Amino acid sequence: FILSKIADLVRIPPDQFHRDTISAITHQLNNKFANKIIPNVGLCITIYDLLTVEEGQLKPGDGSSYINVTFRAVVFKPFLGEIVTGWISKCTAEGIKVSLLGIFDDIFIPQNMLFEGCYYTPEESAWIWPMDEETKLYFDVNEKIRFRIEREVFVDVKPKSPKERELEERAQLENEIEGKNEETPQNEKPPAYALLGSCQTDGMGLVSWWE
Amino acid sequence: VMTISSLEQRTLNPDLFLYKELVKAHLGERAASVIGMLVALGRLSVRELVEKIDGMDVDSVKTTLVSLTQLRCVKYLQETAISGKKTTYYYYNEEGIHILLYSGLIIDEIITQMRVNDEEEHKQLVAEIVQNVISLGSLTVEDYLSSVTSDSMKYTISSLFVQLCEMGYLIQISKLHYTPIEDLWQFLYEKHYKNIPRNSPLSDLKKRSQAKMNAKTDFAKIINKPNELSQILTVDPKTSLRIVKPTVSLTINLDRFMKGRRSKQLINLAKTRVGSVTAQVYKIALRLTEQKSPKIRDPLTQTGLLQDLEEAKSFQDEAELVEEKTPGLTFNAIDLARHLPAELHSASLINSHLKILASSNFPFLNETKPGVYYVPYSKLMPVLKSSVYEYVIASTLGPSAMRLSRCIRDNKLVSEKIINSTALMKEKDIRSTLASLIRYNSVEIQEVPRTADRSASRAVFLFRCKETHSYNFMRQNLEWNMANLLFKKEKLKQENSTLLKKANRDDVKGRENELLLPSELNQLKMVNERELNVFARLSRLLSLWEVFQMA
Amino acid sequence: EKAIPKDQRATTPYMTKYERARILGTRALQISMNAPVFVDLEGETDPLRIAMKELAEKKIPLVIRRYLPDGSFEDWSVEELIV
Amino acid sequence: KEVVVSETPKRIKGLEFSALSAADIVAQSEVEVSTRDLFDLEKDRAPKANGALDPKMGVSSSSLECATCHGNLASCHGHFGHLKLALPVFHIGYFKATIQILQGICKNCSAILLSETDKRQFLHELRRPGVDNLRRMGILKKILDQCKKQRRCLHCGALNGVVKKAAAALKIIHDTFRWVGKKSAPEKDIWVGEWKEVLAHNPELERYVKRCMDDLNPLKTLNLFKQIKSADCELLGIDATVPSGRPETYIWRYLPAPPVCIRPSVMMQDSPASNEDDLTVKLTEIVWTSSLIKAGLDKGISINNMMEHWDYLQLTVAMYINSDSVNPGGKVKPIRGFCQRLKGKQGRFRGNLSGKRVDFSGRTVISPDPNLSIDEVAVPDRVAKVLTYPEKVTRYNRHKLQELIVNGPNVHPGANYLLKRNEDARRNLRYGDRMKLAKNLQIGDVVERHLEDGDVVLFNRQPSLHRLSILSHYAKIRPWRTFRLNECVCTPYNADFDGDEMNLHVPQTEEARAEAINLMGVKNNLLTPKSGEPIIAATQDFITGSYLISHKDSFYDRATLTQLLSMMS
Amino acid sequence: YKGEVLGITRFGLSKMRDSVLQLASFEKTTDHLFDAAFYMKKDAVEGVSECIILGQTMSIGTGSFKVVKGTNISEKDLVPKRCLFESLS
Amino acid sequence: TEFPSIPLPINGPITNKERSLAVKYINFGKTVKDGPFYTGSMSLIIDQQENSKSGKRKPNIILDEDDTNDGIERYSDKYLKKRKIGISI
Amino acid sequence: TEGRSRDGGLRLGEMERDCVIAYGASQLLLERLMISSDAFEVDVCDKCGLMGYSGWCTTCKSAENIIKMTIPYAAKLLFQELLSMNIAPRLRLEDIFQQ
Amino acid sequence: MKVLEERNAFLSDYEVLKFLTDLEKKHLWDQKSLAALKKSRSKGKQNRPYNHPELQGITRNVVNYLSINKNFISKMSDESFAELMTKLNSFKLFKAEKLQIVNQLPANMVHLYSIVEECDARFDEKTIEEMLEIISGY
DNA sequence: CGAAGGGTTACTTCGCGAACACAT
DNA sequence: TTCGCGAAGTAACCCTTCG
Ligand SMILES: [Mg+2]
Ligand SMILES: [Zn+2]
Ligand SMILES: [Zn+2]
Ligand SMILES: [Zn+2]
Repeated sequence: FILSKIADLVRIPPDQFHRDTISAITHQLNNKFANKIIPNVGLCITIYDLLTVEEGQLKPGDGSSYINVTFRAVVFKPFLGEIVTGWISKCTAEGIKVSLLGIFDDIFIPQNMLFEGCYYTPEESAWIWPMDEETKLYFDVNEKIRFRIEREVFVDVKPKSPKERELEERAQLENEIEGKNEETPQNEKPPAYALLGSCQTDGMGLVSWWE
Repeated sequence: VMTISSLEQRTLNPDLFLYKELVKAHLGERAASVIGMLVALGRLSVRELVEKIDGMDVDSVKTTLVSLTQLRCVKYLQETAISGKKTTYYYYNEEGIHILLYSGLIIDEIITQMRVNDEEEHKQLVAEIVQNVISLGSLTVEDYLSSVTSDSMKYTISSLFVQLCEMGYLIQISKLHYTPIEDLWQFLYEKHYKNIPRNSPLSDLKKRSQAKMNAKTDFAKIINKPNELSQILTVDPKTSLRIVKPTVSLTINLDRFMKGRRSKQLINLAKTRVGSVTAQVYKIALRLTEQKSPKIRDPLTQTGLLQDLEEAKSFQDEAELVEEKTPGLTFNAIDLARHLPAELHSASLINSHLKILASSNFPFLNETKPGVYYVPYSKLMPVLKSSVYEYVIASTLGPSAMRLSRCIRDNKLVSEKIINSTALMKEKDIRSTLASLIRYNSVEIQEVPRTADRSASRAVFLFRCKETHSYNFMRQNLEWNMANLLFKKEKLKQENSTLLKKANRDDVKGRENELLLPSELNQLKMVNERELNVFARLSRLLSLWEVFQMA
Repeated sequence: EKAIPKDQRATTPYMTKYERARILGTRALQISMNAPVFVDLEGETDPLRIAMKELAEKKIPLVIRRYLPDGSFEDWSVEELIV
Repeated sequence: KEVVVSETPKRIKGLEFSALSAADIVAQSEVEVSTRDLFDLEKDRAPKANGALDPKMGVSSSSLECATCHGNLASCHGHFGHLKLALPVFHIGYFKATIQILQGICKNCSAILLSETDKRQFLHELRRPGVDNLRRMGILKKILDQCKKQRRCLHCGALNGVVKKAAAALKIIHDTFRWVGKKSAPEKDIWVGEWKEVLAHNPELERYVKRCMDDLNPLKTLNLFKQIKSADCELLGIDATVPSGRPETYIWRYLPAPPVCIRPSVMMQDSPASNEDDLTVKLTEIVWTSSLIKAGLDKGISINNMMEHWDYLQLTVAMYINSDSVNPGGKVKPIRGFCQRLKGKQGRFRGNLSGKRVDFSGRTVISPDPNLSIDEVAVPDRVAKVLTYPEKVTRYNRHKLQELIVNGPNVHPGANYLLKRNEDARRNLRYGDRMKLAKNLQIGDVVERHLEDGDVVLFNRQPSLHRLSILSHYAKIRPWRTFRLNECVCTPYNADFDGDEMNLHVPQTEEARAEAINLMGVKNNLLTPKSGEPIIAATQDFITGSYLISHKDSFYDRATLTQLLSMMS
Repeated sequence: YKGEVLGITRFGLSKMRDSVLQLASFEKTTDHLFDAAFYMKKDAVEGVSECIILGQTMSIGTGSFKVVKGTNISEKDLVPKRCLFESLS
Repeated sequence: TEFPSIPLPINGPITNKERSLAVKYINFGKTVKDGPFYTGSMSLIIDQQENSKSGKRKPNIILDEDDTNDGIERYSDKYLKKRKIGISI
Repeated sequence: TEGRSRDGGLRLGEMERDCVIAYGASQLLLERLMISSDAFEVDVCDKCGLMGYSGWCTTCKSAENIIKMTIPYAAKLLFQELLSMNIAPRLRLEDIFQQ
Repeated sequence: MKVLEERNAFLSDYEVLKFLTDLEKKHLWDQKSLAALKKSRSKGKQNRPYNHPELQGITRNVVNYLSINKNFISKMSDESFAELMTKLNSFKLFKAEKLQIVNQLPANMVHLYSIVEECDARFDEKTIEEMLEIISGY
């Protein structure tokens, strides 16, 4: 939850000239920053208000008011150290894969010792906690994980080439009635928000030894 | 799409491809964006410098040139106009950026120059002095000695200051060689016509005989002033020995080491010209005259911009005139320098074994012919090029390349019928190695024809040499290979920079003690293996590039 | 570079025929893209004839930006350009 | 996921001219040409694979999808291809300007022959703020005259003569023994010393073929243009901060091949296959010569035959552009490439960019009709069935374009096409359902209705001398199929109803339709600009009927007067 | 206005025109394009001959200006910053 | 590709001399990226070196050092281990 | 297409565009020469400006700064003729907005 | 796109809800959720706004995360927030731990040890009980 | 004072255009 | 099978200086 000052030009259609001026700009800014994330700034939610709105001018081929605004937006981006509550739904052979309650489901945490044990599902359990020598509590599903967050970088990805993006038509040919079509969906792109940390409280309401 | 073969910049520049690169190698892009920029359009002031490099304002193009000012990489021209202000008009320095490519071998065989006296402390102490001298552009003595904190070690360093000054490696850096030499003549020429505006019936003889020759005799004296001018050194109550003045700057003098490198090239020639015993006494009789009167390498200080009417015969005559009797020490005698204790069978060394170098000039070239020691370094340079140039083209294009390239030198404008009587090629090996060489220079053909539009083929295309093109073209090709090797080094150090910031900061003695996991430790001995090879190729390529730019 | 204040203006307060035909075109293009009209229409089609009635009634919400040869953007309003 | 994308509709300012470097030709290098290239119509029922034309340089048909742009003749843009050739060759357009570089520099050190004070004296005048193109030509001619009179060099020890052409073929034969003739040169001494050795072996050319100095072939000046400078080539006229301003990119070293969008196929006379372009035949011809000049290094054949092959190379690629050479009586020079398709009266600047053919038009014979208003042209009822205006639907169109869309393409107050809100395609009303399709009718449909009464429409007369040959005035739907209008507006067209036909263009957008009638209509252009006199006025049966009512004796009763005033208005 | 009495034809037009494609349509269309890339001409497009070749709006007549739509912004909605975070919380 | 040949390259850093020159090139390149070497940029810059730049910046040539420029970045090892303020790096 | 019996499409000569400039109507030249006859969208690059395909620079192979716009096809087919000989018409782009 | 500042003044959690409850009229709830098939009302014949499926789905899904601890989103007011902000500035606290305290409320002592780093080596023992009394009272 | 170099004006050769658009 | 001026290309000749 930080507050940016992103500036952007806004086109409003000639259909909606009957509404209020700042109500039509806010409708158009919500078509670009609702779920769409800014590269390496964070994840936007909504528009707070508008600032410094001047005369909207036209081009000779559209007839739309290309108005120019600047604004602040409620963008979710925590700083270098922030305690945040997560929820476990899927645990693979790698580390714990958690998320906020319906926000962004790619906040995965690798091994990062002070855990000492990493299994997939031996007795329908995610990991094993080798405590010494009491309170050997573990976690499987939907439990109050309170991980820290780090590493800040979130992104290095933008390729676009026609000999490989039209090779996706071959993956659509491989998307035929063959059931085990695990060629294209197993290699997805890493998004512009990739976040991880240290540990989660060991485990819910406890000491949380050195962050 | 196969961009591995360096096709990305084949028509780029040969001169920009090295200088901007060498500036980028020590500071970076903000310093390489001015020397690489002042080499692309000439001289330029500071006001007309900002809006073309596409960067920061005058607060950055001034700061990064100060880092080039205290490193001696640019040349400035302090002059005013008739109605304007005082402008700057910066230049670029050729040798002042050759120093960055050249410093390591400078110190590493100044060690071998200073090998004579003792063994252990002298090597380390010269490798501490001169390494800090060249890494700066101009430093004094009292500013260096404020970080020694000793009493006898400071005495040894103060002794080695004058021990390096007596050789010819440390002179007082003045403005008179920190100024551009192409306009220092004109400043000594416009006030010289202002000196004599006498109303008198004088023809154009005034503009060729009086002003030109008096400017010659007032210019050749004033360029020899930084050879030896800071010589008083008579401070008695401080030290009991010759002490260098503290408030006097010092530079590298840039020119005696040129002479030492070219003398090393001459000894490397003489190891193949004469036998194994004659070249040793030739070295000990040649490596003593480099410290007295330096004018051996240089294309002359004045000949750069007045050799246009008739003066080249006067340049050659003045060169061979002052070329003799100025190093005129003992030509063939004994000396207490070194005698190389060996069979150098002759178990007697006075006046009988030291006469073998008298039989070193009558055979194939060493060229000290006429009386005793006259003309030893004038009629080598048009053939010292031609001896090394043939050994490159023969070692590259094949042994039959020097058989064709040397025949045309004997008789220019040669036909193919009479070169078959001179060579021994079967039917078509005359023209096959010619077509394999015609893409290179020194093949350059001239055409005869007297026809309309090549009717009956007219017996055309007899071959010449034009040897003044191919030496410059070989110099361009070698210089491009130099800078391309340095860009291979730059791409190597740019590829893996994530494992370099930790390997030199806190990893010194424990690098083998499991600080890196055995999955990428072989990359640390791979980024140090062929990066060693780049500098080895650089070392063995400086010894071949610097022969094609003689006087 | 910036706009002249409305206290002093250099050009004519009149309406040149080149900004009468441009404002008739960029208003009729907005009626075709469903802009609300400001005049009582008598059930007519052809937005060339609607924007002509807008110019006849002087109820058009546009602003003409004149350009100087050096550029100072001289904002003139349409409701006070006499024609 | 789904990161923020935002695009600005930018303009197009400036057009920076340069030349393609050899590294930039091999950047746009989707194919690699000059291996065999006699393969473009091969044995297996003629596909193509790495020849003069490829399926990686586009599509020349409707089938046979391209391997880079997966499309066809209406989808593919075009792709270039480099053609590496040994023994480089002069550019035929960069052949007069090749001298102006090469005459102003030396020929041994290859430095510019110019004093260091005159360099600053020329750069102070050339780099002035506010230099016209005429001023730049004047300064670049002033430096050109000074570098033609200095007979020696500056820092090489070399003499320089005048540099000219060979006789008018594509050779540079110059001299250097022209300026000093008696105390000539040491170069004169070594020239006559290396000439006496020659004449003891071939005394055939002792006095006739003696006065001929040297050639300056592209194989040598490519190695001499590389030598020149880095900082003093801006005095020669070329900018030296973009890495394509070096003077060795003005010689052909790499050769770009055009796409197949440049070279189409050939129609009927199908006794051969789809016939090749002249550019195809010329491009597949220099591949054979470039492979013949390259394979002859390690093969044999002598220096005169290799020189004849290289002369055929330098004459064949110089006829690939502008065709300014004889053919060693086939056709009208038999070759067109890249300038003959750009020379005027059939070219691009003359016949495809300035003057081009435009749809939504039509021409028919004119005929007189005084009963129109003067701002009304009357088009027939069949031109209006095939002249169609895009009238998109918004709240005033909706009750009118719904009764009109059920009316049909055949009945005149109707429509032909209908573009939907999503713009998938354009539906025909001739084949569609046109009742269920007529009912929904969303508020962004671009249904295109026929031309009716009251529409702004241009009207042109083809010998357009002045600005009143093209006028626009309202339409009217009429019987028998001819254009017909008034006779007062007949003098600026210079029409006389002789059988002369005139063409008629319609506007399609609102922005141009609302200005075609406002400042270009008839009622505003009643004058002429050249004098200020009314140009549309009386005609032949206009003042001879106006004169016979007024000859002092035409006396009218009540009953004649009311009939005159009724037929008048 | 150029300075000398000059013509209108193919050498009298090249006195002022830095526009290349205007000169490459009048006469000698071949020689004007080869000479411009040799001299590295910038050719900022502003003439009406080079404006309909690249297909955009002219700077004469109708396109000598642009029209700007009003916004009707009051000085109480946007000029006071309606910020509920007046203190750093 | 295209296979020409160079005579010199192979089998030549096994000796100590070329390795000595190479390691000294590494040492010179490593030291030269430090600017002034702890005693410099103070003495000879006023002494007839670019008077228009040694007069306009008489205390402002001290921007390059290893006593303060390598000093300021070494203070921050202790201000972060005891105090934490949220500021971007 | 040209003439009769293939299909129609009539021609606006060079001596006709002289007349419409004298009226001063600039928005009729965009229609009667670009919109109606030949309008073709194209992918141009921002830096070292050339024309690409499908969002691909093909020379500065990054596909990052490609901003598409519409152009006459006779202007595009001119540029593929100019690049085919030697010369490189490079197009620079500025904003129609931000004044 | 030109980003002026990546942060202007990074914000707390409670006034996000106060900005959302004025934005809930834009994204109406079950008090008017029965108007999906009701009669004409609100002068539109449906009483409904536009969809925004990429914004209606998240404006409900954010506040579901803000009710995790104090179920069985805080129930304080603006003047209560001002009183708990005024008394919190009396201690020498960093801004990051101020934001982590005002984000989620610690009930026990060890969450205050997890938020406030090196509390034993920087603070006194009397401050911790006062902070627990101020925070855990509401 | 006679001869040699630099430079102005004068005689002779090439190429680029020759209008719009329809049916062949 | 044609007129229009503007590019090079080449010769007759006059000024200026050298020993
Ligand atoms: Mg007629
Ligand atoms: Zn394609
Ligand atoms: Zn030269
Ligand atoms: Zn590009």
